[PDB]
Amino acid sequence: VQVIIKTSYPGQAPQIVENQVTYPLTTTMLSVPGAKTVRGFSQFGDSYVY
Amino acid sequence: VIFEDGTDPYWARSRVLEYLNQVQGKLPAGVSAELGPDATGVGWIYEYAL
Repeated sequence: VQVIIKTSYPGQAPQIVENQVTYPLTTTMLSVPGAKTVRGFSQFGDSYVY
Repeated sequence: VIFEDGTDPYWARSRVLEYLNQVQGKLPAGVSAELGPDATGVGWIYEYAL
């Protein structure tokens, strides 16, 4: 069981996707009650957060 | 935001959220609306100093 949060970011390198999207998402998710762990995927073009 | 004593906490939190969604854009330049933690005025368990 998990909640998925995908954010698309065209033509952006994995690193930039991380800092612009994945970072603020994951870090601020650390404090959502019930969250055992938080997965962050920074692919070139997309941001899959679990 | 105070509720009628007895009501489910997360209900209240998931309740206030809908009227905080439409008030986010109305907020100044870059000030954000931070929601209280999933704890009360006793959660203060362990304190330390570096």
